[PDB]
Amino acid sequence: QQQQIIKIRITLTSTKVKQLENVSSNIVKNAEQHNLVKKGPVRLPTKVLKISTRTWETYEMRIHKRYIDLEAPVQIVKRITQITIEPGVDVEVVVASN
Amino acid sequence: GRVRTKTVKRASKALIERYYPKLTLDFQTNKRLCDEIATIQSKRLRNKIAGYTTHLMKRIQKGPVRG
Amino acid sequence: ASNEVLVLRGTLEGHNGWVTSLATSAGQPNLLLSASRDKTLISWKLTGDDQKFGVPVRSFKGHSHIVQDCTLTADGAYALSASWDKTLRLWDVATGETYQRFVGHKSDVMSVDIDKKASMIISGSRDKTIKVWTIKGQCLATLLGHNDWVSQVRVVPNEKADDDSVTIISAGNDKMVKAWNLNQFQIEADFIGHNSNINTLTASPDGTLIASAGKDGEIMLWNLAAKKAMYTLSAQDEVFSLAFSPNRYWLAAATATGIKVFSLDPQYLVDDLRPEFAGYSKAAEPHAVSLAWSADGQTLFAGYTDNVIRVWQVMTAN
Amino acid sequence: ALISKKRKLVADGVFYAELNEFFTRELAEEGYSGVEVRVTPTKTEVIIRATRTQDVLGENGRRINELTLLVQKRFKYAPGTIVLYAERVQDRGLSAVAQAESMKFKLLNGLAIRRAAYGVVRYVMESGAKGCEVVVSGKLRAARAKAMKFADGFLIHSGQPVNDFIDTATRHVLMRQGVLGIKVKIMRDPAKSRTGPKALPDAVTIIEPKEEEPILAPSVKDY
Amino acid sequence: PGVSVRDVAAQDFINAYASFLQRQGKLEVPGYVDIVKTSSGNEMPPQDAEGWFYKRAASVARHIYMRKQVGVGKLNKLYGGAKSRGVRPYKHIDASGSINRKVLQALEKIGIVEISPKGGRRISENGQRDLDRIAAQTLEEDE
Amino acid sequence: AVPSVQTFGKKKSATAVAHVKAGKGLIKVNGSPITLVEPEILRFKVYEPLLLVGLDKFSNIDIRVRVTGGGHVSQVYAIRQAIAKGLVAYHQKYVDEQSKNELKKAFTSYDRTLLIADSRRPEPKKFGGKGARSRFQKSYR
RNA sequence: UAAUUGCGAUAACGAACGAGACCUUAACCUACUAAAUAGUGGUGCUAGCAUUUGCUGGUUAUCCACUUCUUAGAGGGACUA
Repeated sequence: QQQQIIKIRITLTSTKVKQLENVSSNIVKNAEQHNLVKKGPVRLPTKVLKISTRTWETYEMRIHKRYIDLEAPVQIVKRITQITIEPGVDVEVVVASN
Repeated sequence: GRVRTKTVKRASKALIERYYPKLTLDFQTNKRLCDEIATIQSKRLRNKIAGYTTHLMKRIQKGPVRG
Repeated sequence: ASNEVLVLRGTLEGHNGWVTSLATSAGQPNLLLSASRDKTLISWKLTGDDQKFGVPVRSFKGHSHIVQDCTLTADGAYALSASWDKTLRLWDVATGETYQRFVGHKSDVMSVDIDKKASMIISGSRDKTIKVWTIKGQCLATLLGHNDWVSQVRVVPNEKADDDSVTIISAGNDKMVKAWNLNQFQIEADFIGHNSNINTLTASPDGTLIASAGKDGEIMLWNLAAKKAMYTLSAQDEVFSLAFSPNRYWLAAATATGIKVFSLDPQYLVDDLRPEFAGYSKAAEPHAVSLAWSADGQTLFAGYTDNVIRVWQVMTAN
Repeated sequence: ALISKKRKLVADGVFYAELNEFFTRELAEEGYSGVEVRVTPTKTEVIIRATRTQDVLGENGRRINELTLLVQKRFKYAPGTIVLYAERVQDRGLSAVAQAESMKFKLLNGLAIRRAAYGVVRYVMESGAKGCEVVVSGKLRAARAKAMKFADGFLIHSGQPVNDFIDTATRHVLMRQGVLGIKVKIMRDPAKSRTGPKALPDAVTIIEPKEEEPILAPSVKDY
Repeated sequence: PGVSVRDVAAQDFINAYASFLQRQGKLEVPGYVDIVKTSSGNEMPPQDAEGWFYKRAASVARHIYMRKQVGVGKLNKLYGGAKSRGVRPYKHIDASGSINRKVLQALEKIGIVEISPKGGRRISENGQRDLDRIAAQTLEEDE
Repeated sequence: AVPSVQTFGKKKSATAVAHVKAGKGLIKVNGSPITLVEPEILRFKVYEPLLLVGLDKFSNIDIRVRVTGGGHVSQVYAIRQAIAKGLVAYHQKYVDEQSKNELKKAFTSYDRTLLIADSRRPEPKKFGGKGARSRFQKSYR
């Protein structure tokens, strides 16, 4: 027997909300289409960072960080983390809230 | 000030030229109709064309205009 | 001459947008639901006084764009509202409290009607669809076929105890009225003939006629019970709202200049309710975009384009 | 790991910078057009989108071996935590990087200054561009350095349209008299954009309506 | 009706509570009173010279009723101020940590404050008691 | 649960969240009634909307306001904005619309940012200077 | 005019760059999404003060409910109507 509740907390962080929120909503819908339990995406505030550079000059920055919690069996966690690989997006797969 | 270029006048003009009904002087339905009828690349420039269609239809409701 | 004609009884003012729909309650006759362009609906308790015909009793804050249609169930407890934020809302008329949201319209919901049964909620929209709903949110029909926007849909108050045909009737801006039969959710009558589009349509209260017009002003009267063509009343202006009186055959027509109240039987124009507008210019005349005969057809309610609900009680001759 | 996410993303940018500059210096005579870095489980793929990737693949296991080894031994990458793939880039006429390297080469080929330049520009427009531009600037045979532009098609110059449809590439071709900035700016076809705006922001298309159907006296069809 | 020390204005309460702990005589005014600066962001010693410690004890006590906890360094950050840098503009500095810490130890000895978990100092049940009581007194002397 | 609305008032960076709940008439600012604020000149300003429509008006609605941010002037303006917005929200949602229009009349005739959102905010500083318009100080060499 | 921005006369007519247009920001979201890595109340448990109900505490979990304030996404919203 397999598929035990091991309470995955997925931290999703990237610099482009298109790829990041595509993988985020894909985590969400791929989870809920075989009926998982999510904490549907919690949007951490984007980071605002500023860069003064030299006749002066300024840049800035965008850290988009969210967490979706899939309290889930390890089977479809392994599936949802092997599938939907993408350039640019950092996936952090951590475990039960401690 | 709010002065309009040749292209906004030209687009409102051609919208009269082939659409004098469907576009009269109510801006809020000119909004939806220019959404329905023209591929204007921004909502702003759509609202600018829609406000000048408001102006032009508004001044054709009381007589003809040059050209 | 005449033995009865409409006299301006009073005015209402709590609005800021164009009052785009009014609705009459046979349940309490002192009710005025009012859909307006200012993203809310004002429910009014109608006092009847000469200067202030009623008092504003609630704003329905919660629609997020221009509210176009409101219909009362005739009891007057349900405020069914259509707005341009692609929403329909079932408000309580005296509480607020949206009971149920109807979302699924792809563009501005221009129409809402419920049946005489007060069960089945139809809605026409600027996505040229028709969506038929329960009270609790189920979009159960999507009627397609209009080539331009479904301007209004109204449930036929059906003649023979709703004789298996919950007929609804669409006006479309492809110059066609389509009577739809909600048995198999398909076409029941193509009523063609309009020169400009059709902004509005109304059925006779027994559910046998159709009076429909748009910008040209050609109110095509149809024998909806026969599903054929009768005649056409020309009002010469851009027609915005049409309604038979629930007792008599008076069609009040919301023109581009004001109101033209016609009689159908016998065929004559009863009155031209353009109240005198001081200040306003020739084309700048405030004109009704909404108007409804009362629960008894005695007072004509009218939402104009100067943000004012004006009321007309029918006075007998002297 | 134990890297702050700020420092993590800045370090990833530094890594992609070393990728871009190093593989620019390295595979320039393969017509290097770009790297992309895609980390999957068990792999980290640096894709060399380039023109001449058969000179990257190597004899039945070569230099792509040696390039993964170079990246491996500098970056302390385990074998298999660095995986380089190569890829024949599509339609290098539309590639400002590849045609700028072509200008670099044809200047180092001792070829012409204007005939071959407008031939390249012609070849870009034969690839169905919306516009193209080649700049050659530096000193040859005159102590006073000079410049020549080579354009065809149509070009925009300001705005987010610059950020949408043009590619500009500066390439120092080192010749015996001096050093020469190449700048190839190709306006790609907005009809061929495929990932955003299909035309200008200036574009407004008014549909010419219909030969309409007038009155058609009622003519009721019953259903 | 009921009272709290949040229900009372701060300044008149702090004057009344300074005079109240003056009445109490439970002091811990260590022995370097009025030879001390009492805040590193100041120059001169305090003006009254018999007290300033009951004033600061009142301020710390009411400020700890109104908060979850504050520390020694939090009271240094509070009662510090802008000391003039002379030829240069002003800047904020943490106060003297000893003085504020001894106020904390004084109110702990009476049972007006207690060393908090998470760090800091919570208001004690006798602290809440005595503060709300003479806060009711400070209102009923102005009734 | 009582008949109640919840609003907020915003001046430059001071935010005020107000709970207009049904109760016996408290108007509280962070631990304390509305009379204890100190500024102590601006207390009259935090008295204002109560005094435009009749002072009673809260004997059916407790008002509990919390303050975050800004400075004491922006604080008082934010909380009086929050209280007047909540008052017209309660007399909209629970009391009828014309009562809310009486509140609108008695406020709007006097209006002192009780209701509407002011759009002025600190506007960005630029390099070559210390502020939003002023440049550096020069000497033409 | 902010602009060869245009209008508007006018040996042409349709073009191009630029400006505009586009990028982004301070504004509104009581309608959507969620948030023990943001806030809300109630509830547990309970400290003080008055009691007649209450006021003020506290509680990264005592739990329940909400997303209005907070976040940040979507668009709408304004075009000088």
